[PDB]
Amino acid sequence: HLYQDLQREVGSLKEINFMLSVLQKEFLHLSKEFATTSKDLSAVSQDFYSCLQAFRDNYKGFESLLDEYKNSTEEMRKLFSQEIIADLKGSVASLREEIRFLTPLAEEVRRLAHNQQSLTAAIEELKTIRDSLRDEIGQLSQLSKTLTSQIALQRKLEHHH
Ligand code: NA
Ligand code: NA
Repeated sequence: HLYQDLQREVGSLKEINFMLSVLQKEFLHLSKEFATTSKDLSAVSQDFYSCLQAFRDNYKGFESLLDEYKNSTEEMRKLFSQEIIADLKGSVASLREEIRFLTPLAEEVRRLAHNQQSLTAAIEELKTIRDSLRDEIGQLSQLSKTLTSQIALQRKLEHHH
C-alpha cells in the first residue's frame, strides 16, 4: 500500500522521460532558429537541452529506486524517511508543473518574433523555468543517488547471513 501510494503520487516516470526528450530537442531547435535574432533567447533555449538531459541520464536510476521501495524490507524502509519521501513527491510534482508552463513557450516565442513583439518576458520566464528545473532535477538526482548507495551498503552489510 505504501508503494501503490507513492507510485500514484509520482505517476509515470516514463512519461516525464519522453516529454523531456521531446522538449529538449524543441528548444535546441528554437536555439538554432534564433541564433541570429536574439542571442539571449538562443542561449537560454540551448541551456534547456543539458538541463532536461540530466533527468534522462538519471531515469533508469529513478525507476530502480521506485522498484526498491516496492520490494522494501523493514530495514530498507528506514532509509525511506518521511523527509525523503516528501522531497521525492515534491520534486516530481514540481517537474510536472514546470513542464506545464514550459510547453507553450516555444511556439509563443516563434509567434512573438514573427510579429516583431518583445521577447523580454518570454526570456525571463524561460530563465526562471530553467533554473527551477535545474534545482529540482538536481535534487531528485542526488536523492536517488544517495538512497541507492545507502541501500547497496545496507545489503552488503547483510550479506553475512
Ligand atoms: Na517539434
Ligand atoms: Na523536493
